[PDB]
Amino acid sequence: KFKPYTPSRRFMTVADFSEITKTEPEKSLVKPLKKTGGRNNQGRITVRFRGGGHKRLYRIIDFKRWDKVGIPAKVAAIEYDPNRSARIALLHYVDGEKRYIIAPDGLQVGQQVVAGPDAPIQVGNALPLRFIPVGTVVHAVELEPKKGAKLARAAGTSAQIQGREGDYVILRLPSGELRKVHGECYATVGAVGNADHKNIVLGKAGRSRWLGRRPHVRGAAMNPVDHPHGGGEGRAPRGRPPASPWGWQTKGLKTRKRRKPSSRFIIARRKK
Amino acid sequence: MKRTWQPNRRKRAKTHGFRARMRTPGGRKVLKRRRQKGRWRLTPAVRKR
RNA sequence: AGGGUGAAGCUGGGGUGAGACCCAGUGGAGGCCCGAACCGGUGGGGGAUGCAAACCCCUCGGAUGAGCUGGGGCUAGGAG
RNA sequence: CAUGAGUAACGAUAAAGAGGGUGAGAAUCCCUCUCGCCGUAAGCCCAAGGGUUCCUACGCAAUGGUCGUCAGCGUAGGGUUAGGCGGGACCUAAGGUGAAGCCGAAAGGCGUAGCCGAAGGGCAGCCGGUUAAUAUUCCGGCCCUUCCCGCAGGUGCGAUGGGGGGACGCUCUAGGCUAGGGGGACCGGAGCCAUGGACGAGCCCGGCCAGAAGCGCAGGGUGGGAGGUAGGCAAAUCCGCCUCCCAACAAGCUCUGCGUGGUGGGGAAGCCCGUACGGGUGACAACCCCCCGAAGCCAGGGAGCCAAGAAAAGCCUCUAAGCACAACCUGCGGGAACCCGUACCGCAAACCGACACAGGUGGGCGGGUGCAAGAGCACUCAGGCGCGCGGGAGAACCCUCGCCAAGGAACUCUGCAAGUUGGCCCCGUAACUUCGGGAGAAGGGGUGCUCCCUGGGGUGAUGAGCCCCGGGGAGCCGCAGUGAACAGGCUCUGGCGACUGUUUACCAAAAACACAGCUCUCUGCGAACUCGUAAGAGGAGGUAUAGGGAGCGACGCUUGCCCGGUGCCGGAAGGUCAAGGGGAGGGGUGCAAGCCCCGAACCGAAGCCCCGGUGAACGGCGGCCGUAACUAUAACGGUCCUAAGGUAGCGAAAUUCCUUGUCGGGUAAGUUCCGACCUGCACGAAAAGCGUAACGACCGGAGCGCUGUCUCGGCGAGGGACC
Ligand SMILES: NC[C@@H]1O[C@H](O[C@H]2[C@@H](O)[C@H](O[C@@H]3[C@@H](O)[C@H](N)C[C@H](N)[C@H]3O[C@H]3O[C@H](CN)[C@@H](O)[C@H](O)[C@H]3N)O[C@@H]2CO)[C@H](N)[C@@H](O)[C@@H]1O
Repeated sequence: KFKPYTPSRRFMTVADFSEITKTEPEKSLVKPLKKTGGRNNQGRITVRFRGGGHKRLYRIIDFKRWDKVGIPAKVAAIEYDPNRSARIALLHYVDGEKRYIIAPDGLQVGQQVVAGPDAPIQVGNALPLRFIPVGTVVHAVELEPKKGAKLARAAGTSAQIQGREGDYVILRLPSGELRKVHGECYATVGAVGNADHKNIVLGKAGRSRWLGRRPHVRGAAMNPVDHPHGGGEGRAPRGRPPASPWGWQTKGLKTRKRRKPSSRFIIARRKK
Repeated sequence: MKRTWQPNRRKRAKTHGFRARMRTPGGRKVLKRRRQKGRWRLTPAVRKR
């Protein structure tokens, strides 16, 4: 029920460089799931470019485990949703009920794993940080206990356990930074399920992108009647500005944001 | 040649009606205004069927 | 409406260790290719108080996709 | 109220001519007879929307673009009725409302819940007959629907709260049934040879449609238990988790074919009569046989592929609590069932454009012949017409369309146009290439119809039952054999751009913008922005492979020189200043304690200065002078200047004004383009630079082909012009 990434159509005219992926569980989801409105327009004013749609399923997923902190679960199997950067495992809880959950590193259908008060540090179970075997990996992870799985490292194979101090453990998050969460808080054990996805290649843009749902963006689009920047000519403007009365693209946003100093440091950057 | 007309028993009837006018304050207001300021009636009455 | 194209998988036959990979049959995917209904509307032509407050003709592009379309709705006018 | 004007014009070049009729008058009404155009629509059909009108009877002074005894016109009267069609008496999404709640100077903003709110859900009938007129609504035949009263048999019955459940892409697609095509000389029938012929498997007409369920084709939708039954999906045997047996092409329970009760219809002519709307009409039928079949139906299939496809009845399943003695499941009898709806127009003179405007406007085969296939083609079936002003000769000339020869672009800014050319089958097919392809390259050749020998996929084996090519052979007639209508002109080459596209409704088919894919860079989610007066939503039930700002824009090679100024990014040591904290001190009034000012030594926020950082960040990347045996530049030869001073490729280009630059090619000649050169008036990598196949209604340069296009064209047909 894993999934092929690479399959690429071939020379079926410019449908060139189209990357397929196929989870093998292929089953159509199950019983627990509604749908999302057609947002893009919202609070009934309209906003943010692109946006279009394309077919309609729509998710409900588990984001909180302490709610059975124990009932082993066995991979119902693999599958996913018209959302999320890295598929899911519909899991079965030994008590009858099941739940759509993450999809860490390639686990295995039928596999038993669970979590709570002491779970075996086997990628799959989840645990209050504290049970953090420092130097290990998780994601999903949530600071401010109860505030549900906060930091759903999307396909975000990224929760790197980095030491502890006080009632907070240190973590290396996607981004390339290190924050802190009080141990009692929690983490889904292990890592994500998708990345190659991230590399996926798609053919005739219009076709693909739109299918994605998203349409466009078109800067200093000539007639700068608005389009912040210049136009009514070839030449790329100067000032150094962006759409809807913008600050270019090299300035802050944070602030006192009591948030900030409160934890984390590394400051915002990487260097591949 | 989509000369924009082509009404809809529904749509038009719909969009506009006594109710509706009384709903929006502007609706109501204009209502009375016209109504007794100069007689007539109310197209939101104009309706058919 | 209709017609051609002819990938991937597979099945078998072919060559190493197995394998690559080949050939053949199957197949019959979106791009699509050809071309009506459908949707656009140059290229030339025909009206100037014209069938018409934007037309008729000969013609031409897409002709499963960011396609076309009836019904039901929300955003609106220094706002969309 | 005049004026061109009694000229321009009548709404489509889909033609009409006759006879009789009725009339005060009939090109322009009625019948009937010749005749053309639709037919895939000028068909019918549902729906929308119109809302009179529809009919029947009188009438025409207004109205139709004149007519007019015609009407959709005027006057009057009559005309659509349904437990089972539809919609509500039910369900719900988006979506509006909104008891709560959060929120505004006010008016309101936001809003769960419950509600309103759909040809999206769900639900019980069909066919034959009857009116001037409406119909599965009426009549009749046939088939049911729930709800109420009862009774008869049967049960833990008994919410709508838990659950299971109805529920769902797209592409495609096996198997199975009517629709629905089609030949039956196959049976019924009213007739015929007119004309050289044939009365002969001749023509012409028809040879069904509905039918409880009973039943026979297809399939169409799965598990029996038991127990554990640490979830339950709060409340309990119903689901789901674990386990041991039976888990059978299993019995299961939901549409077709026959049924057949059985009813009903049943058409040609034909000729009798009404204007017609019509009717008798032949027994009145014969109503059987064989062929082809779908995107329809069974069916929620079945495969494959992602971009991975809605919420309320029904079956159960327990409280409430009644039930359980009168609750539910189930037969028979009895009795009930209301509200709003049809007329007709309705791809269009009744719906939308102010007009009987040739514009537009949603789904239902779309009869037949032929064509390889087919709603395109040509002629037609039914069914629909004949556009509503007429007759007339027919000269100018615009229109529409036809033919040419001699030459075949010189016309011309442009081969604008138009002609060439085009239907399938076989021979065959270039530089280049992302080896997908450019190929319908390109260039040939073919087909018609006869008779003859020869193989095939159909259908109950398979034998008048059909579709595929056969294959080949001899031969037949035309200038001619996709014989008419559907139907590529072509090749070479260059700039741009990738290619699919959207737009510019009102010139600007097409670059621009898309874009896939590049890089910078922004944000830690109560992210960052976008609207908002808070409230709040949005964002994202997403959660830095993620969500934003951006210049570019497949891909290939490749992105170098400066951050001294500008913005932005980093550090407040220091200089620097608002309010403030503030007190030295001066001050007016104070007989006086006092009351009150001004007040400024010092501390004092970002910012600003200052110091680094900094281009896929604004934005820029030079000037001059000298030297290698001689005659020509090239190397630094040091200097003036600044932040350095433009690399790689590139060049007279969608940037060279001197320019029709100079050479070269093309050419009788060419400021045109292709190639060179390169002293680049004023290219350069990121608003990309050089290149780069495929693809353009791209724009430009060749050349073969063809053609009243050009040397003038010349006659010709159809329409106005003209009487
Ligand atoms: N290594 C240098 C190589 O040669 C050139 O260098 C250039 C550059 O460096 C240098 O530029 C310098 C700059 O001070 C400024 N532009 C003024 C100065 N006159 C100039 O120098 C010039 O004049 C010099 C004295 N009369 C001579 O050495 C020579 O003619 C020339 N270099 O001069 C060269 C030409 O402008 C190429 N540009 C480069 O690509 C290549 O690598």
